[PDB]
Amino acid sequence: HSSDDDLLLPYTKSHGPSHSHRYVRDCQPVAHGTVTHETQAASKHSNSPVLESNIFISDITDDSGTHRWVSGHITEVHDPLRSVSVLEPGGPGGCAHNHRELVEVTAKTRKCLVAQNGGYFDTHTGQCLGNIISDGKLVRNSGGIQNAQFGIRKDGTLVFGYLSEDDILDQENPFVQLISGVVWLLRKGEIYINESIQAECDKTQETGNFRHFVDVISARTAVGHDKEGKLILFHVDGQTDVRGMNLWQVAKFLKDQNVMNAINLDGGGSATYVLNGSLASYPSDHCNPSKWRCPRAISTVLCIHER
Amino acid sequence: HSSDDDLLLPYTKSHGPSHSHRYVRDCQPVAHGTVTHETQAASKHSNSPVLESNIFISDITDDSGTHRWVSGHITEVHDPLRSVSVLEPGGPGGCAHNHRELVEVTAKTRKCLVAQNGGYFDTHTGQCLGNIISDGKLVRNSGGIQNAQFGIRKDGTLVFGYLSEDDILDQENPFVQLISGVVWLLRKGEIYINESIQAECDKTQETGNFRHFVDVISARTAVGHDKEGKLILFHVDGQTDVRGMNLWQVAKFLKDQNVMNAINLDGGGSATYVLNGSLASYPSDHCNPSKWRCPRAISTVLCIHER
Ligand SMILES: *[C@@H]1O[C@H](CO[C@@H]2O[C@@H](C)[C@@H](O)[C@@H](O)[C@@H]2O)[C@@H](O[C@@H]2O[C@H](CO)[C@@H](O[C@@H]3O[C@H](CO[C@H]4O[C@H](CO)[C@@H](O)[C@H](O)[C@@H]4O)[C@@H](O)[C@H](O[C@H]4O[C@H](CO)[C@@H](O)[C@H](O)[C@@H]4O)[C@@H]3O)[C@H](O)[C@H]2NC(C)=O)[C@H](O)[C@H]1NC(C)=O
Ligand SMILES: *[C@@H]1O[C@H](CO)[C@@H](O)[C@H](O)[C@H]1NC(C)=O
Ligand SMILES: *[C@@H]1O[C@H](CO)[C@@H](O)[C@H](O)[C@H]1NC(C)=O
Ligand SMILES: *[C@@H]1O[C@H](CO)[C@@H](O)[C@H](O)[C@H]1NC(C)=O
Repeated sequence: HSSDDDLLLPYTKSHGPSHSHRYVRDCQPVAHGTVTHETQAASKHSNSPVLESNIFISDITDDSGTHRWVSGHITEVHDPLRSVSVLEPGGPGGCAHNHRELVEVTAKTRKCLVAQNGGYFDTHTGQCLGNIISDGKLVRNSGGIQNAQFGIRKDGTLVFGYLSEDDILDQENPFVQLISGVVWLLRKGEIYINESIQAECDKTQETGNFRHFVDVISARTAVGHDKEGKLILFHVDGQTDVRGMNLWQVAKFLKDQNVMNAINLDGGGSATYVLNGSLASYPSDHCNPSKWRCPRAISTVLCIHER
Repeated sequence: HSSDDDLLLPYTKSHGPSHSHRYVRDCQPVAHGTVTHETQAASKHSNSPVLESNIFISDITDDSGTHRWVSGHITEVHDPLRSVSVLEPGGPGGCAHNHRELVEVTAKTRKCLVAQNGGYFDTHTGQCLGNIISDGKLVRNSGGIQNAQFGIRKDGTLVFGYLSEDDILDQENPFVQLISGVVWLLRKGEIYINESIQAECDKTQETGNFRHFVDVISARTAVGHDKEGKLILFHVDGQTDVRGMNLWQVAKFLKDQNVMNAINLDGGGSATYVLNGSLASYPSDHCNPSKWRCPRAISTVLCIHER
């Protein structure tokens, strides 16, 4: 569909770090003890609408003193357990076929009110990446790859952070939704990017390219939660090294929206915001072969649907 | 609905100029003869889709040498006669009730594939402005107010330019759609703003405010056609004196898109692009009372619907 020309790649070769969850615990800062994740009971506002979606057009400043206009959406979800779903591309079984699909197409399979692009994927093979649990079904076990995680448990517990392979296979209170990103933006209402860089990039990888992935501006998406337990979906349009935000700016932006924990999902040309099946953002990838903009065929999708 | 705080008003009092169509004809350049409008047989591609919608994100330069990013939509219509409709706000009878309504609401009354804000209106009273013909019904006769016009005739003829009161009341080949804007951007593939300034503003209006309305950057919408007879719908997001384009920039942009004739419709906080009933642009008005952005309650709507 698109030319795939706005690539925002955190890893030059193999996705994710090579070291184990135990290593993440050992390098993690003393302030957090030995637990490498955060939990929050999801809100249960059964008397509210499913969601509230807001458009922002904001003036962002960076350490250079430079000002930039940015535009995007913040989406608040009032009953995450009953309305949030991780979808495979195109429908159930998509990841098994290395299928890539537009967000709007995947979104129409479940009548999503708001849908955004989800996790990372191989742009050459279409292979899905990270851990994936869709509507209680386990879709992909990364094998303990230490990337920022977001999941919902059967009892409504929201989960953010780093999870071991055994964490996601637990049957006592099983995950019903699970998706992986890259970089833990906020932990306990504080910026956590430096810690993420140490945990999600290892000695055998070039930390420079990864730090550049963190520092460069581009289109970005993120998911988090607030003090009330509502789920926060973040999206900002951009183009790598031209428009949008870097992760430091996203973290500060969300921190000033009372977001307590959030992880960064796929961005660049993948960032998409679909409103009721209709593309409602400006993607960065050029079309094949025009200079028009085209949304990218991506992998998993974050869907917010009727309860 | 919105705070209505991004106002882009061409006239300080009343609306339109006071001089007659005869006066406009006499000032027109000899290169165009004595006819003050352009015609084009609408395309009849019954074997094509209804429309094609494209997103642009373009680098615009102004006489200051400064570069700015702009984003919006170009929409091509393949059977304008059977798929394009001028709608009253909220539905038939709206203009008589000084009703204002969101584009998405008015658009859902006719299952519009693409809908944009249409003509100008009084922001205090809700009064509709200009000539208005909706689905063959005459809605409002301005009385010969000389503003840029766009209309479709019963036999498919697309009409752009300045029309006398008798022109629109003709029954030989009656207008089935008609709407009024402000400023004729392109005539015969050439920029026509200078001529429009002479025709659509006279001494009884604040000429300063009008020239500022032309020169300032803001959100803008426009409608035009190409040699193939397709209808071209233009929209660019912005905010008066901060983001977007001025009419000089809109005109050049369309001229480089093989547009042959085009007029400027309502802009600023009114500029809206609704895709299949879903808001698919970033409006400029702030919400009441948050700092989020809200679409504006407007008057007439340009609707592209099933054949
Ligand atoms: C349509 O009308 C245009 C004028 O309309 C008004 O201005 C606009 C911007 C609105 O405000 C509108 O509401 C007004 O009614 C008219 O624009 C003019 O077009 C001519 C071309 O024929 C341009 O000529 C060049 O002028 C510059 C000077 O401009 C600079 O300095 C002045 C200082 O007074 C500033 O006001 C301007 O903003 C600029 O900063 C000359 O430097 C230039 O000559 C030099 O360059 C050429 C080649 O590069 C050489 O050959 C020369 O020897 C010189 O080296 C041109 O003479 C003029 O700038 C422009 N005016 C404005 C304000 O932009 C337009 O031409 C009309 N269209 C038609 C088809 O007639
Ligand atoms: C993160 O580390 C970088 C230098 O490596 C620098 O911005 C600062 O020391 C740290 N900032 C935060 C917010 O942790
Ligand atoms: C979503 O789109 C469908 C078809 O485009 C429409 O019928 C439905 O009303 C929309 N949903 C909402 C909540 O407006
Ligand atoms: C628009 O809605 C119609 C339903 O009438 C649907 O058939 C079509 O696929 C939709 N197109 C887009 C781009 O959403």
